[PDB]
Amino acid sequence: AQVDEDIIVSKTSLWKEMQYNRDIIIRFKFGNSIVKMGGLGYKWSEISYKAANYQYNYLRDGEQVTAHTTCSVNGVNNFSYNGGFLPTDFGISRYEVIKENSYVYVDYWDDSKAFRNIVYVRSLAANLNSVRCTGGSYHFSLPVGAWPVINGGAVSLHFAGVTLSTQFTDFVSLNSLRFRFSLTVDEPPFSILRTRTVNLYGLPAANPNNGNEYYEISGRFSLISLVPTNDDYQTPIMNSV
Amino acid sequence: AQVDEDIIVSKTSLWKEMQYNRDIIIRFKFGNSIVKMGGLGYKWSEISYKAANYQYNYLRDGEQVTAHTTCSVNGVNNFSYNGGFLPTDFGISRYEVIKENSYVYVDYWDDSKAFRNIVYVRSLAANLNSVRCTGGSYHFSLPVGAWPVINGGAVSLHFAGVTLSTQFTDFVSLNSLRFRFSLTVDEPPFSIL
Amino acid sequence: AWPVINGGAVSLHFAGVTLSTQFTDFVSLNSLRFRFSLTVDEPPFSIL
Amino acid sequence: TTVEPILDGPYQPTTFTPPNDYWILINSNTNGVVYESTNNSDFWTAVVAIEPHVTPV
Amino acid sequence: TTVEPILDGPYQPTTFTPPNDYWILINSNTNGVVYESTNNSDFWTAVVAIEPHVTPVDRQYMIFGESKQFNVSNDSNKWKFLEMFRSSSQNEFYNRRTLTSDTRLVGILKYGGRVWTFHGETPRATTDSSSTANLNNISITIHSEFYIIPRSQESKCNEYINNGLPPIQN
Amino acid sequence: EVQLVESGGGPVQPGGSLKLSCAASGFTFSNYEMYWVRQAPGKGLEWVSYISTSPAITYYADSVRGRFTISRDNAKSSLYLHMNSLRAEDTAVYYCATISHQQFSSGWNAWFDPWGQG
Amino acid sequence: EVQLVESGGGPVQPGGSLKLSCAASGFTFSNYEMYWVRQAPGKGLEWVSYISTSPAITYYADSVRGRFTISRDNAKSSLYLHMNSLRAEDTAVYYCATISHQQFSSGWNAWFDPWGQG
Repeated sequence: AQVDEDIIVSKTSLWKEMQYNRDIIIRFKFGNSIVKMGGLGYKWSEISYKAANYQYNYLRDGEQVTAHTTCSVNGVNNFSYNGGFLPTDFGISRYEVIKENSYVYVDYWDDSKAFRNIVYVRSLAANLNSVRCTGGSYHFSLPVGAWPVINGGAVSLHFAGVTLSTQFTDFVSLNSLRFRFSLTVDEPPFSILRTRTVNLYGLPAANPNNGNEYYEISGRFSLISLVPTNDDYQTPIMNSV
Repeated sequence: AQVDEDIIVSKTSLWKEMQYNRDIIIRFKFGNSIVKMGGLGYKWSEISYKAANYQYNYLRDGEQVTAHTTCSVNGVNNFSYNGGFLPTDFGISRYEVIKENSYVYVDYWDDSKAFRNIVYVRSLAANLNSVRCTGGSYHFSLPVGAWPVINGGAVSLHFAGVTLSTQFTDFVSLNSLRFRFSLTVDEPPFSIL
Repeated sequence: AWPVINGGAVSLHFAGVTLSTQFTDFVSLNSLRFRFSLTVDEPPFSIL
Repeated sequence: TTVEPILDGPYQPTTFTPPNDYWILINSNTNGVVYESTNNSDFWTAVVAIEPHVTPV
Repeated sequence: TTVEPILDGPYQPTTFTPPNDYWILINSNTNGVVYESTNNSDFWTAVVAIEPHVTPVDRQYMIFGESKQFNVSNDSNKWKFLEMFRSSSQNEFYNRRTLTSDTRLVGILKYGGRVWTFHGETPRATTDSSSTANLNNISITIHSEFYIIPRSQESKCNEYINNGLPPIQN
Repeated sequence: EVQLVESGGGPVQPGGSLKLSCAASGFTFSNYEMYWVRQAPGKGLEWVSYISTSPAITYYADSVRGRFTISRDNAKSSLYLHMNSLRAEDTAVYYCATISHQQFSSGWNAWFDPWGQG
Repeated sequence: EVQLVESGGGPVQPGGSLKLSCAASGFTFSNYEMYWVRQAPGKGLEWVSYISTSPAITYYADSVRGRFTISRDNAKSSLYLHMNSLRAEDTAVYYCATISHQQFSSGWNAWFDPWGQG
């Protein structure tokens, strides 16, 4: 048919809109990919952020909470450096950094009641503690000359929003909750040593973990989902001991 | 506080689940960003896709439907070609392309009731026509030597899925419906001349 | 998410014996039939 | 996903010591000498490219 | 979003004809000749960079292919850049002065039918100008490494000459 | 591909006048020079005019002084010749072109075969 | 920064035996060579050892023949010298080092000052 059409697939029902006000500890570790370039081994084609997954668990009013998250970046600036054009010369065709323009995303999920009830939502607000992300050092393994080394990089995460992605594949739902954080740079500036670009504000992808297992953030988690729960009616007349 | 806590903001209410099965005409135009490189004018630092917005309307059983969409790409391959290293030499530090690996997204929305009723959802399915996207020709304005010209390029869009993104900021929800299309390449192959 | 049936209980209280027979495969076994009454109990059956 | 370049680049006529396990291929632009190698101790070598149909000179 | 590189890159010692409205800055790697400009018609100029504290000597340089001689000297502790000038094929090698510095940098440019070049002593250095007909059709050739800058930013071109090659912190 | 287009041909009264046009498409034509050459039987092609990045400087050949005149438009990307009142030797095919010699490296051919049909 | 660490020093009986070590940290130490030099009063520093990308090729100085011996451990990135039974002129500070000459272009100082403390 080529025509407008609506059918009812059921009749009315009953739903409440309950409020779940829990608290949350999201911990996540960045991911970086470094790749060579066909040659003597002085041109690095890519050093860029990459999707990094990580699982963990913790305690929250006793009930052990297992959590599984994956972090990535968006709006990433892409800088490039060319210390020289010879085969012997050193170069980075593209290295990723994060600035005020950039956002950082962390998908998170949990098998608790409050998170499992996030299928329908009227409003989802939350406040988080801002934290500092610092960049470690990376020795550019170079088969001649003095190794360049990258250093520094410091930013701060501020809360920007929460999102619910929902993929559909033949009536079944594959959902994912995501936290979007805005960035605000901070001293000390990062710099690739023995190189032109020095005293730049940002955070490169070379060594974002800084030797830390994870970057942690705490906060409160307010959910206003629409439960299917009854109101003790719609239940047979001999509903009793 | 470090403790659980619940309340109820409002008592129960009725909800019907219903099927809306309309036909849709999504149209969109890609976006390309081109930028020089500091130099004589022979090196192009970036020629990459960019988010392209576009608004229009059409007819659907008479009811004029106004539609507003923005297209973008993800999983884009990036080729770095270096013709020559001299200042005079022509170069493209990075040009984007789409392949079997890549996906192309198109965010779409509409103000008709059929779309306004998409806040909650229990299911969503759709089927779209397969279409071919062809590439134009670009004259690299080069201030010496023969102008290199790019040509060709052809892909086909197959349906991959739909998604609903829902940003939250203080009681008001910013929603967006996004169609994901998979790519299957097709002749003629593109070639920078 | 995995649905979970749980709970529900009754209590069998005896009320009256009669004659009966099991139609067992090999033979028909004459037998006693015990008719127990019922009594719903505390754990509220749910479809969690 | 980043793709390798099809060739490693037309680099420039410089002097250096290329490490092992690497073919160095050279295309000639002018006449005469194309390249020379040497350890400067017990091995010196050079080449010259010449256009076809040139007399003994 | 992509950012520009901090400088346009150490290109390689080539021969070509840079278009106008572009500073060409050069740093020296060897001794002696750094670069030469000409038009092969009525203008032939070259430079030689000499280490500080050198005696007056008639040195021999592979200039213009055919190796030619000329005098060079320096007393100051800063490097010296002696230009050699000629306006005809039959002419004396007018040894013209000069540019001195410790940055180890030199700089040329084309504008308005006039070739401009850095001159003097850092930090006091400046630019001077030379005139020539059909100047647009000149050629340059280099022997050490060199960058390119657009004309619009003399404010940092001269600062590069004062102290170029922004710090390489170890 | 690169395209040169031209126009202005036909019979010409000696002592007369007309205009010749040669526009170019596929290249920059600001960093190039442009000339003209008349081709005929075995006298052979020869140089006529010279324009190179407008220094307010040009040159003319022997049999073209005054009665030729040249114009180079970067905007329209063309050469415009105004022609008047010359000897009958001008019966010929006129060609516009420029050979470019700047050291392009390997990896891409910036090279023309720079000749309009005339 | 780049660092050289070394060990094995002190008083030694002539005719005795010990093991000297010089490990390196901050650079590749596979495409470089390595030397040893005894430094002492005004006779001046002298060449001792030579290993250069291990071609099964080595060289020794006059006074060190036999009773010195060398090893180039790429696994630990070090030079391991076994020392025995030589003249009392060996009283000195032993130094490990390598100077590299490959034409790195401008834009970044790939240069060492390549001397461990000894």
